[PDB]
Amino acid sequence: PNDEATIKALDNVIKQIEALSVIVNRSEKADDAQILGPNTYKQLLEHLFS
Amino acid sequence: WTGTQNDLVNVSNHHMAYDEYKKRVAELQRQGKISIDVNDKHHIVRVFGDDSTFIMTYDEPPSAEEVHLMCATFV
Amino acid sequence: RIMFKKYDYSNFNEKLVLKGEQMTNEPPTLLATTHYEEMDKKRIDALIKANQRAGNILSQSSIERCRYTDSLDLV
Amino acid sequence: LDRAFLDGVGFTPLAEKQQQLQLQLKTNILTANLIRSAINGMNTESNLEV
Repeated sequence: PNDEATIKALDNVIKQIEALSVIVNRSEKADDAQILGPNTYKQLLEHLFS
Repeated sequence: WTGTQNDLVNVSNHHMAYDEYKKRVAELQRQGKISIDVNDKHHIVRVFGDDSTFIMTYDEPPSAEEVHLMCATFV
Repeated sequence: RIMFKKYDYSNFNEKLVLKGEQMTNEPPTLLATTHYEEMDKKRIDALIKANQRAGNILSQSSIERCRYTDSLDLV
Repeated sequence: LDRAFLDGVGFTPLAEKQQQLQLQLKTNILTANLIRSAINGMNTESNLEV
């Protein structure tokens, strides 16, 4: 039973390490970076009067 | 010598087809389609009599429609 | 999906060892997605040709049921 | 007074301790390591009194 309960921990410690090369090497790794885009200021509300 | 002849002929025209498929792929790359950075490194051809197979490896895996475009170009 | 160790395509003597599984929803990107209609029409014509000489086996049932074969899963 | 006030006890069950001992003491099974054998026969029926 201890072996049956530790094989899951071993499976985690091996797959979550050596199989992450599969996802890591997949294209579009994390997100866009180093590249910026156009934008504009956002108007507020004033409601002036005289 | 039937098997030897069949595998010699099958492995011969495969090289001549790959030679011109490379040209067509290079043409598509200079225009906007398959895109750059999709270049194979090792290609292996395996022949068993009449039947044959072709395996090409890549560093960055092309997206789904890229595979269709290149397979259509090769065929 | 069934996961294997990296295989070196170059050495013919290379062997494969199994390593684990992973569940994935991505359909296989084979061909015939471009020519789906060209094959659907072809098979439906073959079936109706068989049925016309046959004993009128309600072609509507055949056309409705043949589309069930590709709605399966590998589980 | 201690008996009346100390109602429960807090401890970790044996299974986790055996798993940790197995992981820390990476040894092949079927080698008759008495350190692992001795602990395998323990229990905590009597922990409140102790």
